[PDB]
Amino acid sequence: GYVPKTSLSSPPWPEVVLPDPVEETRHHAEVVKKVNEMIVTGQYGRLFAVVHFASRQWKVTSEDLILIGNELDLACGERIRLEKVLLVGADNFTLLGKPLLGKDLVRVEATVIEKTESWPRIIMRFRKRKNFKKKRIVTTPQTVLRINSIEIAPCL
Amino acid sequence: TMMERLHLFPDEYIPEDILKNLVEELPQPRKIPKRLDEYTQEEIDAFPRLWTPPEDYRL
Amino acid sequence: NCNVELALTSDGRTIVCYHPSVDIPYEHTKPIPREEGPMIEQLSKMFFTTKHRWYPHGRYHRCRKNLNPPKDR
Amino acid sequence: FREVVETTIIEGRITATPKESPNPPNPSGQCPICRWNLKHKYNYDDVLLLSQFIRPHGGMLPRKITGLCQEEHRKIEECVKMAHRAGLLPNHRPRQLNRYLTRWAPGSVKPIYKKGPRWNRVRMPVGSPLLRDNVCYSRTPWKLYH
Amino acid sequence: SKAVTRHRRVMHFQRQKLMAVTEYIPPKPAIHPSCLPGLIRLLRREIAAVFQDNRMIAVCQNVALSAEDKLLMRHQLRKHKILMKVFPNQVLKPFLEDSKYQNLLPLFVGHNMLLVSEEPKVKEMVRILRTVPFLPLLGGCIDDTILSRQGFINYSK
RNA sequence: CCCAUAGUAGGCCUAAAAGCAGCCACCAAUUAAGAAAGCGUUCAAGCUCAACACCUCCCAAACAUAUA
RNA sequence: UAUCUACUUUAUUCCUCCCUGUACGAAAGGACAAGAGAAAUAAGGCCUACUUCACAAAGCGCCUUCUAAAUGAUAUCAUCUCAACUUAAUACCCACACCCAAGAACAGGGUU
Ligand SMILES: [Zn+2]
Repeated sequence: GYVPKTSLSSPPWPEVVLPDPVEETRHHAEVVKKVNEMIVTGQYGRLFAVVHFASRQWKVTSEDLILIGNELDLACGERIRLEKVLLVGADNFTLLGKPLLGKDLVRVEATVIEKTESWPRIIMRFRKRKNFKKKRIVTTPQTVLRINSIEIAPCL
Repeated sequence: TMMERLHLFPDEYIPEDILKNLVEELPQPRKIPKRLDEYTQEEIDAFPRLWTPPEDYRL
Repeated sequence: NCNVELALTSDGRTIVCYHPSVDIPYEHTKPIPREEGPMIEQLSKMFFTTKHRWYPHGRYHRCRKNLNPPKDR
Repeated sequence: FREVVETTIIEGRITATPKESPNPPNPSGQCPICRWNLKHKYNYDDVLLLSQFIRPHGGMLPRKITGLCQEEHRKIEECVKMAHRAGLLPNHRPRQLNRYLTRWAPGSVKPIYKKGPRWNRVRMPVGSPLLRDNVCYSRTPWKLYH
Repeated sequence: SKAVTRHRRVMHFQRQKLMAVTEYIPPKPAIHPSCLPGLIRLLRREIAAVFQDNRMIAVCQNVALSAEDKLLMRHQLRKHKILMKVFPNQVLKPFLEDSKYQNLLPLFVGHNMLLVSEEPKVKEMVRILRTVPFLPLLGGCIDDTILSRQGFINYSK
């Protein structure tokens, strides 16, 4: 049970003790309460939000633009509530979900700017001495969204 | 160019025009071992001495 | 540098992290104090780059360089 | 121990012989190493043990005196070599390139003038295979050959 | 390449992976086991009959004589009824402890020569042991009383 | 590491070949040294073993300590 | 009839004498090292002589060339120790035009 102070006796990594969950959940409760006061009193500037739209996550803030490589099945100019927010932070605090934030807590709202297609892209196949040469020209449809607002609710 | 960014000096002596630019002293990767000389009294006293030498041995 | 405050919420679905900025203390601060080959050599030694960066390029490379590149932000 | 004092009168005098420390945490062993839970818990670093188990001129005591088992007597032998050549024992002299973990004597190692191909490369031995059975606090094991 | 070759043939890599995976793993012990915790009866009878044979015993230091020298000393000791006896001391210590020889225990170690007899003629062994300048007459015991060397001189005189 | 007497220079044939050129017995003394295990001599003499008594120019660079 | 790569100024040996026919060995035999010579080759130069020869280039000519001892443990003797120790490159080079010992061109040196 006892090993004296020796090079391979103690671990090289520094010893750390995790606090027992009683005062830790007290600390968690006061931190969540105080962040809730910062939300309800407007102690945030502008907010950023990692948002899982079509198949990929975007670091979305207000007032900005996103390009999406598919038809969205919407005419231009309609607004959108992007569900699947999965991180929302400000200058002083963040709120990240497991794996998502609730729909009562974050409202991220976007507008459909434009419905274009991509530039003509080249798909060319070539195997040598086998006379193998094929060429295809693709243009993938795209929609550009204007994120309008990322507002937050004091429900914690 | 990366190799020309780096400056090597063989001794403790560094020119003054480079000592005015440093910011962080990186930690040495290897844990330096220490000899009998750098042991204090409390360190060797805190270490328990392990065995019976025979009373009659010449060394 | 390490000082933030983490907290799982009550039902345990979101993680609330709190992180104010650490301001630099006043006591941790200082007061404000108040030919052609040799040219390439001097510029190389002054900017800690090789000599090869400083020789000019021909007209073909000077013409392909974009003069009004797309600017973001 | 005892000392042979000569001046011509020559005599042998016993002086200042230690004993066990007051408690071993795991008694009923055969060797002090097995008795202090140091079976696989030392290195070339710790010259406390290695300072205990040696003569004042860098040599070791025989196993019949210290009572060590064969395995860790050989381990202490190699650790004496590794600690002497690393410069960790400066007061145990008979009467400059920095090293550590030197298995072989630095005076009798031939340079690898022709290291082989990728499948037959002549590696540089680092550390010792006697200390192979140490406690592994590293995620990846010791590389004894570099 | 045939399947039976003069040199060792290189295995297909999947087979070598089999020979590596299936390799014999010997059981590691939890604690290493090295760190875990008619002639003699004849000698007993013979030296026992010797012990209740003699009345006084003298002992010597005889390995320091030549073969011819041991032959001569055997010759001048043959005219007496005395017998000589050497035997290992690790069995002589049970003999000394068995014969309640408490004061003879720290006497019989190393190379020693026993001179069992029943009547005094140690005088001429003193005479012939001044003829060589070594081999002292070691201490003995007459009828459970320790004889020192000055006691040997007094007992001789 | 020690330690090495004696029946005997075992008989037979062999100039003699003695434990050691070869055949056969391989008994026996003190407490114990084999009629003999390797040098060694024409042969001997000497020496060791056991046992008695103490027991074309190499070729990534490198790194054994931080938790699969 | 050379297009592209690559490239075009990085001191030995023999013989003779001395040491010495010393040490060594016991006689026969017989040193090294260092030094002095006489040669030869190679490299680097040079024209005073000789020779081909003549405002100079040459050679047959000349000059210069600098692993080992104790001590010692593991294995208290011992042990050279994949035991610890201790001891036994300089130089060279570097700020128009006319003639040239400089040179294919360009360059380079001199022009008081
Ligand atoms: Zn043990």
